[PDB]
Parts: sequence; structure tokens; C-alpha cells
Amino acid sequence: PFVKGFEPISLRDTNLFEPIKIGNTQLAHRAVMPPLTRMRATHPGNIPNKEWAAVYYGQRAQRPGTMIITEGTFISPQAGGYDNAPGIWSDEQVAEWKNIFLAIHDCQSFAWVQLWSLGWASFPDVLARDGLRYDCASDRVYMNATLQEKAKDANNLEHSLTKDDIKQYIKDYIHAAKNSIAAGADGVEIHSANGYLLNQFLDPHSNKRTDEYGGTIENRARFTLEVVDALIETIGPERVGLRLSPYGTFNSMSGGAEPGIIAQYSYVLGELEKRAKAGKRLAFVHLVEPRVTDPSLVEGEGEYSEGTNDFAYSIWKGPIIRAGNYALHPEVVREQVKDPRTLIGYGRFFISNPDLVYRLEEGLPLNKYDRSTFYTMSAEGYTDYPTYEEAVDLGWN
Ligand SMILES: Cc1cc2nc3c(=O)[nH]c(=O)nc-3n(C[C@H](O)[C@H](O)[C@H](O)COP(=O)(O)O)c2cc1C
Ligand SMILES: NC(=O)c1cccnc1
Repeated sequence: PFVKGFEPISLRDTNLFEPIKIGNTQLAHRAVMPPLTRMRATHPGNIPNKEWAAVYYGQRAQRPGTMIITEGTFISPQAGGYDNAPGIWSDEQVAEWKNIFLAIHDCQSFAWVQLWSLGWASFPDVLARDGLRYDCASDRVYMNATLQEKAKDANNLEHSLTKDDIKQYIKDYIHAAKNSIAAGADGVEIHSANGYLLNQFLDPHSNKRTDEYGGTIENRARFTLEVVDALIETIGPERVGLRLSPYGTFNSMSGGAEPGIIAQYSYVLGELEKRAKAGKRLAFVHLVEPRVTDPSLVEGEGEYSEGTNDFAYSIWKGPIIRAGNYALHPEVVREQVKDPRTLIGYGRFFISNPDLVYRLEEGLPLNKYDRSTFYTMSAEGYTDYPTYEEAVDLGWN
């Protein structure tokens, strides 16, 4: 059904529907499909879904000139631990990704692979099954008591990364990025947000290291910036974006309660702008908003009201994608896209609205999403959400 009580506003007259160049791509509008884990990849081997994924992405690519960022995609076995999330390190994975990107490109839209590593958010027993470490910044701190107990029970305690482990992660990012581009992707997004591995190095709650990868702002940023530099060099800065969540508390990150947190993210952005002024500007920075500190909470819950991402605009001078509870708040979008280099990511309501862009353009009702099929191995709740005209036929109006 449609979302009850939602009063839609047409956004056709705004910068949301002005073209913009992002890296090598030419967008027709600024409504972005952000990375959304859906768990339809098959086991063993973390292989993209051969039946439904190309259809799902093709559906959401249907407006020409749409930017699509894929679900988090593991860069290597050691970076993973979720059986039904895809990877892009292997030939078998690449083979299906080719079909998925083909479906997106057939719509004259664009595909960016989000490159993912889990760190302490992984499942230590699943890793142990595969002979893999349970990786983190500092084994002195665990993400929560459940995982700590699981780690003990699996005889796979947290492993503080060594410098050599970090070098291997960088090699994995490079390999996964080369595979992404060879498979046909228009670019990659480095996931350094939402409490996964890179974010764990950025955050002073998870990172208690005293080597060159922790203990200062500069040190905590080093791993993320080494990944950024490795990908700039191998696939070009215009094929690389970076995702950050300054105010996130998901997966036990500090968020705004850490008064040093904006200096940490300011440093990262300044380092990116320094690179840009030297001729190597990333295609974009993707920020999760304090509107959503935790995406497991329903829209309107978990909103941090004591800080904003405004600081980023004074530092970084390229495109910024903003995500978090924007679908239900066109009035907020209307104000924020007045800035001419701002794009808007719509997550949960892109799940439920394959024709979201049209609905935004025309001010139409939105399909309610069904959380119970976010992660199920089904076409149901994946490819069977109706377009507006289809919903009207089913009587949803
Ligand atoms: C089911 C689900 C899966 C998600 N998967 C990813 C992911 O793989 N990588 C990522 O960076 N963010 C992921 N997110 C976070 C979203 O990209 C987005 O930041 C968040 O949902 C807030 O935007 P929204 O209110 O428009 O949904 C996911 C969110 C949901 C609800
Ligand atoms: N916010 C995220 O990065 C994320 C990733 C996978 C599942 N849920 C949330």
C-alpha cells in the first residue's frame, strides 16, 4: 500500500531534476539510489543473484541518467562474513555483475560498486568456518557482548590488524576495484561509514591503537586515506567516491557524543580537498545524515539534533550526496538541493518504489516498504514492488 498520511510535494522545479556530472557519468537528475544490502547473493562463494538482482537494479535504473550505488560488496573473503552478501573478487562473481551492470546501462543509467569490509561487524563463527580472522582495529574493544561471546565460542577472538594485514586489505581493495571497472562499473564507492572496518579505524571508540594507525586524528584517518589513494591511482579519482557517517552510532560508533568527532571528519575531508587541489578530485563524498544515526530504526527515530553536516561544505568543494530520511521530507530536500552540488540518496523508499524518481518528480504517493523482506532470499519484497500506475490498478489509491 501507499504510505498513509504522507503529503507528497512535486520536486520537478528544483535542482533535484537538474543534470549534473559525477565522475565520468552524466546524470539527468540528483536522486541517487544509495547502497542497500539485500542478502540475495548465493552461498557458497558470495555470488550475485542470477534470477533477480539484474531485474531489481534495472527496475530502479528505469529513469535515464539515474545514479545507482550497489549494495555493499565484499572485496575479499577476509573482508566478509555474510553468506548472502555479494563479493567482487572472483571470476564467478564478476560474471553476474556484468549482467547487473548491463541491465543498468540498458536504462542509460550508471552503476557504482560499494566496496565493503566488515571488521568487527562480521560473524566470528562464520569467519572461523572459512579459516578467516575476526578483524578489528583494537582487540581491547568489541562491538557488543553478543559478538564477543560468539567470538569466544568460535575460538576466533578479535584480531587487531597488523600493518601487513592492512597492506593486504589495500591490495584487496585494488583488486576488487579493478574487477569492478573491468566488469563494466562506472566507478566504486569506498565504504568508510556505518561502523564497518574503515569507520572502526576512524572512530576513537573502536580504535585504541598506539601505532601509526591510531592515537591521533591523522593516524585514525590513515587506513581510509591509503585506500582512497590506492584507488585514485589504479582506476582514477573520477571513478572513486567515499562514504562517511560523522554522526552515526550504528555498529557502536561514537557519533556526536564524541566532541572530537567533527575534527576527525574535517581532517579526512581536508585531506580529500588537498588531493583535489593537486589535480586528483574524488567524484563525490557521500554523507549519511544525523537524520539517521542508525538505519535499523524507523524514520524519525534516532535523529541527532545537535550537529549537522554543514561543516563538510566549507571543506570539500566537490559533489556531496546526502542520505537519511529524505523521502518522507520533500520540504527538507527542496531547501538542501538549493545548493548546486548536492545530491540526495533515497534508501528505504527506493527499496519499495522502483519508479521513485518519477514519483518525486510528479509529487506522487510512495509505496510503504516491508522490512520483513529486506534480507530474505525472495523475489517478494525485491522485484515485486509496483510502479505508481501498477499500484493504482491494485487499488492502492
Ligand atoms: C536494508 C538496508 C540496507 C542497507 N545497506 C547498506 C549498505 O550496504 N551500505 C551502506 O553504506 N549503507 C547501507 N544502508 C544505509 C542506507 O544506504 C542509508 O544510508 C539509510 O537507509 C538511510 O537512508 P534512508 O532513510 O533513505 O533509508 C542500508 C540501509 C537499509 C535500510
Ligand atoms: N548502514 C549500512 O552500511 C548498512 C549495511 C548493511 C546493512 N544495513 C546497514
